[PDB]
Order: sequence, then structure tokens, then C-alpha cells
Amino acid sequence: LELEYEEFSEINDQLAAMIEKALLVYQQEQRPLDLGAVLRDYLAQHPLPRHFDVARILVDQAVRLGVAEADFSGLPAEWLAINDYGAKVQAHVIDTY
Amino acid sequence: SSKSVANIIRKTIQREQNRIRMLNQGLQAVSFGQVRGVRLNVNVRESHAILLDVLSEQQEQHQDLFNSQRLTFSEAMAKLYQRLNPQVDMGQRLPQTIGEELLDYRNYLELDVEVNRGSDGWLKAESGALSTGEAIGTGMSILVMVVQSWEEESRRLRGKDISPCRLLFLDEAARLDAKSIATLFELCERLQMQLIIAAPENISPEKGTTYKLVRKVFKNHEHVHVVGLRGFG
Amino acid sequence: WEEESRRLRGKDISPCRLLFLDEAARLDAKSIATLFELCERLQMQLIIAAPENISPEKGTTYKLVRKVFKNHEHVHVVGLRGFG
Amino acid sequence: LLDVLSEQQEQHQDLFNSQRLTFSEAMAKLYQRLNPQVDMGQRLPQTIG
Amino acid sequence: FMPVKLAQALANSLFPELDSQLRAGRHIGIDDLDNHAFLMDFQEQLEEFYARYNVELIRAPEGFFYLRPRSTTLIPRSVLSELDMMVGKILCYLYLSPERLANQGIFTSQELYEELISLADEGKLMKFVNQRSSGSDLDKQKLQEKVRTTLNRLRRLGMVYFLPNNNNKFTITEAVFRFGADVRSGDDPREIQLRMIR
Amino acid sequence: SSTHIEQFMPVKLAQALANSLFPELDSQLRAGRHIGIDDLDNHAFLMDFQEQLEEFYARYNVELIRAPEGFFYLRPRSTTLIPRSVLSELDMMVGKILCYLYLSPERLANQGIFTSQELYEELISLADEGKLMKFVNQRSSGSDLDKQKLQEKVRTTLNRLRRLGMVYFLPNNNNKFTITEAVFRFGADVRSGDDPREIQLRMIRDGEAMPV
Amino acid sequence: IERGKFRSLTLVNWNGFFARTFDLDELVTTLSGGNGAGKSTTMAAFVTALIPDLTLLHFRNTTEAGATSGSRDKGLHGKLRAGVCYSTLDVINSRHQRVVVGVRLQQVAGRDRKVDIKPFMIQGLPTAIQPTQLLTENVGERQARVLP
Amino acid sequence: IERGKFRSLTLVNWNGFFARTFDLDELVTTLSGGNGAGKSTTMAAFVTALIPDLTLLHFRNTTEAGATSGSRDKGLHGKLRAGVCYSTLDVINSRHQRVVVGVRLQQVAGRDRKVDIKPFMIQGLPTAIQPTQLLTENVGERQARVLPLNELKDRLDEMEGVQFKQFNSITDYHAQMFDLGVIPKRLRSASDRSKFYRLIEASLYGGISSAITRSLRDYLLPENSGVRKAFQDMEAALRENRITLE
Amino acid sequence: RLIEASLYGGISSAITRSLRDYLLPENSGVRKAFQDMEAALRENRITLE
Amino acid sequence: ITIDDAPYFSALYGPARHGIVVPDLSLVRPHLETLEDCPEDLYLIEGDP
Ligand SMILES: Nc1ncnc2c1ncn2[C@@H]1O[C@H](COP(=O)(O)OP(=O)(O)OP(=O)(O)O)[C@@H](O)[C@H]1O
Ligand SMILES: Nc1ncnc2c1ncn2[C@@H]1O[C@H](COP(=O)(O)OP(=O)(O)OP(=O)(O)O)[C@@H](O)[C@H]1O
Ligand SMILES: [Mg+2]
Ligand SMILES: [Mg+2]
Repeated sequence: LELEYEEFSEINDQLAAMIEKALLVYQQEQRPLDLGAVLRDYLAQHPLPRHFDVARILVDQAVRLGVAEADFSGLPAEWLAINDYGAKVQAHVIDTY
Repeated sequence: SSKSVANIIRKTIQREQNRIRMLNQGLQAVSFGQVRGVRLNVNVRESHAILLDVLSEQQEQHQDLFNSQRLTFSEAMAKLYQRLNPQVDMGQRLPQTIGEELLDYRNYLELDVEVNRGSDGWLKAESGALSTGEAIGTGMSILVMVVQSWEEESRRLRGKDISPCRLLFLDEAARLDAKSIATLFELCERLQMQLIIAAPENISPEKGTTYKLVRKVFKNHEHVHVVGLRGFG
Repeated sequence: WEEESRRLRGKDISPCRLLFLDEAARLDAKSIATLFELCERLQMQLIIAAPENISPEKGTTYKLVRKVFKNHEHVHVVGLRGFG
Repeated sequence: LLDVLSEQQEQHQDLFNSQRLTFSEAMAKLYQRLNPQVDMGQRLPQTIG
Repeated sequence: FMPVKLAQALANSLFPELDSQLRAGRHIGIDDLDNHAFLMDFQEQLEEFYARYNVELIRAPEGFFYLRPRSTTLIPRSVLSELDMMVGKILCYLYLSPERLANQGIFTSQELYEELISLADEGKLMKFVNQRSSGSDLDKQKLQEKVRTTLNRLRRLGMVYFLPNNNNKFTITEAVFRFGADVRSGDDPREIQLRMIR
Repeated sequence: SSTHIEQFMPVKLAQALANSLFPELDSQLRAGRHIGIDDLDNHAFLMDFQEQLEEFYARYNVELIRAPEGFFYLRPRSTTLIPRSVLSELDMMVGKILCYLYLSPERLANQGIFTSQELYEELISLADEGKLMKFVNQRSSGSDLDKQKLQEKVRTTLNRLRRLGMVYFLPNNNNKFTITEAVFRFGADVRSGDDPREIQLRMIRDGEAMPV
Repeated sequence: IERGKFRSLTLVNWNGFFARTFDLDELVTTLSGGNGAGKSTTMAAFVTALIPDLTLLHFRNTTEAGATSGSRDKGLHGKLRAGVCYSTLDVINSRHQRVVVGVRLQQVAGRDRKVDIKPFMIQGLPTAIQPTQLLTENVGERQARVLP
Repeated sequence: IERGKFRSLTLVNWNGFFARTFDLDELVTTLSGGNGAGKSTTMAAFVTALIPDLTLLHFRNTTEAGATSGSRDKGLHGKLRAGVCYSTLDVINSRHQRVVVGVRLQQVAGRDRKVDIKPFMIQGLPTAIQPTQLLTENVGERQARVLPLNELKDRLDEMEGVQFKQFNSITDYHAQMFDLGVIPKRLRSASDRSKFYRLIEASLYGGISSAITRSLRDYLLPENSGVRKAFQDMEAALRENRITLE
Repeated sequence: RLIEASLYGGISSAITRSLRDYLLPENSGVRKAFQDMEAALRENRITLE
Repeated sequence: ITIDDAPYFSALYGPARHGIVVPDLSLVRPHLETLEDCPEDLYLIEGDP
């Protein structure tokens, strides 16, 4: 028969837009950014099933802003908890912008 | 002499067939595209089956060739094997070596890999007759077969309270669809076997640990920024 | 090759241009953007394949699903569109 | 080698006092003439000449 | 340069002989222990070596090796007679299940002669010997002579191994499957082989 | 060191076998073709790696030989791995006549181009016509049908000699052809002014020629 | 000057496709679907219709890419069903001429898994004719048949 | 019961990684990043630490996955940096003993691209000390200093109960790894190493491996001595007599 | 070769190895002049041999 | 059996280590009188082999 069609959802693009707008301030003020605190504060704004995607996208946006000078110290970072049910994150603080 | 050798060979063959049959069951109902199962097909070569039967029951017809002290046992085995299937040729190699070949049980077995594809029955696994994902999945299946066999082999040389580690890789994992990845995760989990997979972000498996990589230039030198996530689910 | 045959060809024909790439999923978004701009600047047609829809906002796309059906096989094809 | 073959004795003998070009070298390429180390075969490659 | 393993392979003492045989069209089965092992070990390079001649080195699914020339073959080609394929398909039929109990792998010329006469149609038999022939003793004697001749040709191909004595009794090798029919899911070999022979 | 070509084969021999000319040449050589000076590519190739080829083919129990006239060919031994065959007496008659034609300065002005009719005329001028006719048919007595049959057999054998590389037809005309030096092998029984019997014995001992 | 373009690709009686027509895009066309859906098969049909030289065609897996294998089987035969098969391309020339190239494919009965190819070309076909309908006959109640 | 686990992977002074440690998951670890980020580099590090044999090690590109040896470059040299480099694994046995195994890597100077490799093993390390700390000195500069094997041996020997073993041959290294249950089979000989590497690299690139398929019985079936040694002993008297006669 | 290399993607071993043959086109004007010299060089080969 | 349990088992089974397992031990009772060619002390055990 004749060909049917199906459409995509843009929810994740919208999510990326909110996160990038919310995060732009850190660069502009060159404020030190800690992934642990930011993830813990930002996951509280969405329900549990969506946390994983939010974490991924937030990390994608955050890593573009500068580097963490501690990485050259030879000292590994710890696994910080960011919500209940037991999710963890590992990252040094971002200092060099 | 004679019958007892046949019995030890038969029991060794039987034990190998049974162990393979046990390994075989763990791979039932694995979904990889249109492939739905994998097997290791084990069979006995005819030219050796008849030899084994003759050595079992017609020994009085050939005892001259066995008790002749001018030649050794392995030579006797080689000469009997040439007496049967006379069309076989020998490549100017010592009969001693052919005898020792007949003494090794593995030479009696024929081995194949088969897959239960789609509407069809069991087919021999040929790379050219499969899609990409089906080929990758079948490869993983055979690899876990090998690992299980090797662990069973060595345990008689290891401490009673030691269980070796098991780990395998997969590069360019984006080539597999979600259903195939679910199947692969189920297999490795049931086999207590660790996995490390690389994908250019196209796949986001919820279970396990994830590492985000970004390469940059810093003080005129290449540097990799790394972030990690885990615990979801 | 197109420049070489400029002499033999009639003045008014420009030959068709087309290439393939299987397992496009091996390329990341930036790489595919580069590839698309290259091929469009050269009026080059492309046919690419990937398990997942790697190009949602460019060109046409088809989705294939295979169904086992009365002891044989049948492929169902449906199109995809950028926005809905 | 093209310069060696192109420019001939009578006029360019005054040019030939340079250390890089001489007549005998055309025959010296006889060594290279016999067999170059070509690898893949299609159509017909044969020799330096 | 040349790949190291290819140089090793063709340096082996067994190569000249095998080369000679293969060029002749002989088929290498599992019976020839050393030759078969040699091919198994160096297939990846021998295939490339013979591709330079526009000739294909094929390993049949049953296990035997043989060469197949292309249209642009560098090796002079030759072709079998109709009676040759008739006999070959007969031998493929005789590679049966009751064969094991009937003959223990060792046949005689008479088995094949009588099978050929019984199973084929008279018209193609006359076409084999000569169209002017009609059911006469001399024609049958000539057909016997031709059967022995083509059987020796097949022995050259390696299809059939004569037992080492002057009498004409032989055994059939697995490579005879090359004459065989196409096999489809669940089809009985006897039926399909007979269907082609008809 | 290990995994090094020299372990298994001389470098020059491997270099020769890897050349693009080898398969053609090999195929031809095995088929009995003689190689003269006119087919440059082949000839040159042969010259460059002579000893390696000789050594190679030796494996087969066959001699790669070089006649004084500069043409290469294969001579199998009694233990040869490759079959050996002999030419027919009519082929010899045409061969010795082609040899005399090559030498003849009287016809050198043709620049090597000869016609089947000229060959036939020379042959009948020298050999016993009516006795030679016995080979075409046992009842021949000079009839024209039998004379045409003889001419057609000559036409056929000459075509066989072309496959052996002993004569080359013109690109567009098949009634005319050119000779090559390979024909001198038909003079192997007389190139030395000695006792014919001893020469013949020497030749059969060397594997060059068989009786009938 | 306006460069020519490929309009569409048609498959008939392939493995999994009875009669399907893909409409190509001016710049990029993407095929998606789970493993074994049939994407690589579509690629193979296109290239076969472009260069029918059976000596060259060799469809290896994507894995084992670049290995000169001389495999026993070129991998084309299995992608075809019993009976007659087609693969055709519709092209718009720079002269704005519609031309339909293609090949008729058919399995060879016999132990060797061989294939037969016969190319063909059509010129001047009216713009209203679709290849899918041109290559089939409507027999029965919407149960079309393919025609040789 | 309680199968062992790989715990972490550490890179020091590799191309793009001055000092990095990955904490491996109990079931699945996923590496993710754009093209050229360095994923395959990490897997190269893992396998080279596992099988330090330069005859086998060959990191061909994923495209052209199945071709011949081809170039003389094995693709490893370019992944190192000037100076000293390390790759180490951290493992926990069923006994819960912490063992650290690794190799030291260095670019051999020359026209060609060659590498020098030396295995080592450490046992008894406290749970409080990480590999990166062992292998680097926190000098006043912005970036630490990687310390060679001499400094490392001196630093480790100072610890109480910690043993540092440095191997001269790959065979010894594999023997120790097997005894501690890090690998499923003890690699008797070079052939065993080759088969083990075949397994790993076939898993890495993916697909039905040609080599595994050819020699299926050689991989899946153990070799049994019982059938043989009886007849070697019974045969002995004849063998000696024949040799004496010759 | 071109289409197959595109299909499987990547640096095709065969393409790069013979890049001259694939990229550089052939010229008939060069041949027309070289015909005479080809005759001459052939003759020289003859003599040499 | 592993090397760790080997000494334990060897001590446990003592002289009977090299006996034969036979699940009935009454089927041997008729055969037994014939045993004139056997080790001076034969051990038999009943159980599933
Ligand atoms: N020669 C063949 N013989 C039999 N079945 C085949 C053959 N070639 C392909 N198939 C089957 O046809 C189906 C389609 O395979 P194909 O490779 O076209 O799929 P795909 O969607 O491109 O898959 P992938 O992305 O995993 O490569 C699969 O089931 C494959 O097993
Ligand atoms: N031997 C080498 N010599 C030089 N540069 C190299 C070498 N190996 C890798 N590189 C470079 O190192 C960087 C990382 O390469 P690598 O193969 O690890 O990437 P990747 O993240 O695995 O990429 P992808 O998944 O797309 O294959 C790339 O720039 C690559 O060019
Ligand atoms: Mg596919
Ligand atoms: Mg990579």
C-alpha cells in the first residue's frame, strides 16, 4: 500500500536548552563549578525515571567549560552521591576557564 | 589390549559429548536479529567408528597384527587402520606418528557451529550468510563456549577456593541494536562475566558504569578530560 | 574522472554522482555534519545505513521491520519525518 | 634523465662540463632497463625505457 | 616482494607434485593425508597464487579441494564427454546407505555396467555408442569398452580408486558428490539423484 | 633472522616468480612452446633470471634448455613430473624444409614472408613425391584429389608448428607467414660432420629424439 | 548545467521484499532498522543493478572488511528467492530524459549456487508509469503476479 | 564461590593521558566520546598489560579489520609519549587478596617505531594507596614527575609486608598470574599465548573469527593423556632397543 | 573498486597503493610523438639482446 | 580431585583406595570362586558408579 509515516519527539533538545541556559552563568562569572552539587540540585527538578538522561546531558554541557587543573596531581577523585536510590558521580572541580 | 582400549576411548568420547551438551543448553533462546539459537554439533567420523567397532569385537580376526612383537602397539594400530579403508594413502610419514594420531581421542570427533535462523531449521554458520549484528552475536556465543571449556579444563590444577576472572571486549558496539544488547547483557550476567564496550555515545546502557571522554589542547599539548557516572537503575 | 571525459562527452551532459556508506553509526555528529556539507557542495548523492536514525534533520529516511509470517518472511517499510 | 637524452653532443658539449649529465649514463640505465620492481599487473608495464 | 608464508608454502617439497596433479584437474580428498593437510595449512596463500592464473581454488563443503577455471583461464581447458557425466551421476547414486552392507565400500565393474544399462534410457545409450546401433552384441561390447575407458578417466580425476590388482574392482570417494544434485530442506537424496538421472 | 625470505628461497628467484610475466610464460613453456628473439618481453625475462628458472624447473625433473641460436625450451627427463610427447614424421618433413627455407639466401629478399604454396613447391622439389604420398593414403598414385589432401595435411601440420612457436602467420593474411630461428632443432642430426649413427645414439641418450 | 539524478530504486522478489520501491533524495537517503532488517541487502541490489559483472560482485560481511578471502560463495545467491527477480533504477538525465536501467536476475538450478543476469534498458516511458506496476500483472483480487 | 573481579585500570603518560585511573564495573563498563577521543587507546592499554608480547601485539585499525600483516608498524608506538609510561591492573581474588599487575613502557629511540616493555607485580599493598600515587612524585612543579623502576623498587621495598616482583620472561609472569586466578589457563608456551591473544582480539573486533572457526576442535576440546602414557611406557623397551641397534 | 571501497568505507588499501593509475589521466598527444621514439627504442632493444 | 583434598581422601580410603565400585555385590558372589588371578587383597564397594 501507500507509505505511512512516524515522527520524532524534541523533548531532549528542549532539556538541553534549559540546561545550557542555566549553566551559562558559571563561565560568565568564571565561578568554580562542582559537578556533585550541580547534579544534586538539578536532579531534584525532574522525576526519577528521567534522572539518567538529565545526568548525561548535563555532563555533556559542563565538560565544554574549561578544565580541572587537579587532574595533573596524580590524585584520583571520589565518587560523590547525587540522589537517593544510589547514583554516584566522579569528577574533579573545574578551575581553569 | 583390544576391548579395554575401545572402552576407555568410548567413555572419553561420551564424557566430551555430554559436557558439550551441557554447555549447549546455556545458549538456547538467544535472540540476535533473525538468529534464535546456537549449537556446537559433535559427530563421530565413520572411518574411525568402524575401526573402533572392529577393535571392540573382531579382534580374533586381526590378533596376528597385534601380538607380533616385531612391531609396537601404535604401529599395529596404524597397520590395522590401513587394512580398513584401503584407499587411504600415507604421506611417507612414519607409521609411529599415524599410530599416535589414532591414540588421540580428539581425532575421532567432527565439530561444527549451527544457528537456528528465522523460519529455517539448523544451518551451518557462514559469515557471508548473515547480517552484521548476527555475526557479532554468534562470535560472542562461541567465545563464551571457549571460556567455559577452558575453565572446566584447568580447575583440576587450581585451588579448591579459587574462581578465575572473566572479561571480554566489544569495539564499535554501536553496530548492535537494543534488543541484541539486552540479549548480550543477559548472557554475560548469567555467566558472571565482565564487559567493556566502546561506542561513540550512540548507546546509553542504563546498567553499569559510564565514562565520558573529551580530548582537548592545553598548554599546546593533547589532554583527555574524563567524567564518570554509575548506579542508575 | 569527470574532468578526463570532458572531451569525449557531449557538451550538454553532466554525469550522475552517487556513493555509499554502510554502518554509518561509526561516525559522530560532527563528522556526519562535515560529510553532509562536503557532499552537498559537490552535488553528490549519498545512501547511508545505520541501526538507529543518525540523521533526523536532513534528507529522507526509511525504517525497515522484518516480520516472520506464515512460514516465510516479509519486510515492512515506513517513512520518518523530522518534526511532528 | 630527460635532460641527458634530450641535449645532444655537438651543441651541448659546452654544456656537458657539469658533473651531473653525461652520455654514457643512457647505457648505464641498461641496468635499470632489465627489470624494475613493479608489483601489481594490469595492462602492460615493462621497463625504464 | 612475496609474502613469507607463500614462499614457505611453495618451497615445500610436496608442492611440485601437487601442482602437477591440480593442473590436471585432480581432486584432493581427505584420503590423501599429507596433501590434504598441506592444502588446509596453506589455503589462504595458494588461493592467491592460483588466482594469478585466472583459475579458482575451491574447497567443497564435503571437504575435498579442486580447481575451477574461469573463461580467461591461463591453463588450457578440456571438457568431459556426455557418457562421462552419465557414469559420474551413476557413481553418485551408488554412494548410498545400503551400499555399506551391500559391498563394504568395494564395488566391481559389473555393478556399474548393469546399473548403467538398467537405469538409463535406450535412446541416449545409442547416442553414446553410435546412432546407427540397435540392440546388438557388438554395440554392448563397445559400450563396455567405453565404460572401462571413462572409468579410468575418472580414476585420473581421483573420483574412484582402483584396488591394487589387475581386476576391475574399486571404491568410491566422497569427491563424487561433485556430480550430485541440488539439496533442498528435507529432500531425499535418492529421489533427487534419480530425478536428475531421468 | 626468522620470517625472512632468504630462509626458504633466494631473493632473485622469488623476485622472478612474483613478476607479472611469469604465469603466461610458465603456462606456455609447459605446453611445449619455444621462445625466440622476436618476442622481446618473454625472451628478456628469460635472460634476466635464467639460472633461477633452471633451478626451479629442476624440481620437476625437467631441464630448461638454451639452444645456441638463442631459443629456450623444455626437455623432460625419463623421471619427468610433466608428460613428454613426440612429433610425427610429416611434421619432421615440414620442419626440415622450413629449416632449409630459413637458411636460403635466395629467398632472403622476401624479408621472411613465405606462402604455403612456395613451401609445398620446395618440399616436392626435394623429397620423393610419389613415395611421400604413401603417408596421406596407401593407394595414392598422383591423383589431384590426393594432391589436395596432401596440401590440406601440410596446412594442418603447419598450424600445429605455429602453436609450438616455430612459425608466425601474418596479422591479416593466413596464406602467408614468417619463420623464427627455433626451426634449427630439426637439423640436430647433421649440425656436426660425423657418423650419422653415433649422432643419433647421442641424441637418444640426451633425450632429444626418439625413433619410430 | 543541471546535473543528472537518481530518482528511485525498485526490488522485486528479493529475500524479504516482494515488490518495493524506494524513492531517493536529492542529497541524502538513510536506511534504519534493527539488525537483519535488510539494509545491506538494499545496498547490494543497487550495486548489482549498476555493475552486473558477476566476476566482480562479492558481498562480504562488514566485519572481515578488507580481507581478500576468495570465499567459496560470493553471497549474492542467498539474497534472491526462487523464480524470476528484478532490480531497476530510474534516472533523470541532464537533458531531462527519463531512462530506466535494470537487470533480470534468476537462480540457476543445480548444486552450484550460481546466478543468471540479463541487463536491459527502457527509454521514453511515460512519466505516469511506475516500475512496480510495469513489472507485475494484476491476477486475482489484489494478488498480483510477476512476469518474465 | 565468589568469583574474582578486575577492579581498576590505570594509565600513566600515554598519549592524551598523563595520569588516569578507571574504576571498572562489576558487570558492564561503557566508554563514550567523539571520534578520536581515545577509547580504543584505553582498550589497547588493557590488552597490552594483559599480554606483554611484542610478537603478537598488533593494533590494526577497525576498518580493514581482517587483512594481512601489511605494514611493519604494529600501531603501538604512536600511543606512547616521550619518557616512561605505565599500564597497570588491580585485581581482587576469591581470597580477597589485592594484587597489582602491570608493565613499564618506553619508546626506543631510532629511525623505526619500536617499544621496550618490562612486566612487574606487587602484592600486599594497603587498600589506602592508589597506583597513581605509587608511580608519581608530587614535586613543586605544576605537573608531577613519573618515577622509573629504580625509584619504584626503592619506594616499595620500604613498605612493611609489600613484595615487589620484577620478571625477566613473559612465561614467569603468566605463571604467577594463573596461580593467583587472574586468567583461566596457564600459558605454557608461545602457542598458548597465541591462542589466548586470538581469543581476546577476536572479541575486540567482533564477528565470527576465521581462525577460531578453522581450528574449532583445538580450542573446545581438552587433550587427554590417559589414553597415551600406558602405551609410551609399554613401547619403551622396543624404542630403546631400536635406538641401540641404529 | 571505487564503489566497493565507498560501501565498506575507510582508507582502501588498493586505492592508495596505485593512486597514480586512478587519478592521472592519459594523453594522446604524448603518444603520437612517442610512437616514433617507440619504434627506435624497440629496435635498440633488439640489437642489445 | 584437587591437590588440597587428595591427601585427605587418600587417608580416608586407606587400603581401599584402589577397590572397585559395584552396586550389588551379590552378582559377584558366583563369579568370585573363579578369581585365582588377582591382587592378594581385593576391595569391593557398593554404590552408584
Ligand atoms: N546470502 C544470504 N543468505 C541467507 N540469508 C541472508 C543472506 N544475506 C542476508 N541474509 C539475511 O537477510 C536478512 C537481512 O540481512 P541484511 O544484512 O540485509 O540486514 P541489515 O538490516 O542490513 O543488517 P545489519 O545492519 O545487521 O547488517 C538477515 O536475516 C540476513 O541474515
Ligand atoms: N599509532 C598512532 N599514532 C598516532 N596517532 C594515533 C595513533 N593511534 C591513535 N592515534 C590518535 O589518537 C587519537 C585517539 O585515537 P583512538 O583510536 O583511541 O580513538 P577513539 O576514541 O577510539 O576513536 P573511534 O572510536 O572513532 O575509533 C586519535 O587522534 C588518533 O588519531
Ligand atoms: Mg546488513
Ligand atoms: Mg576507536
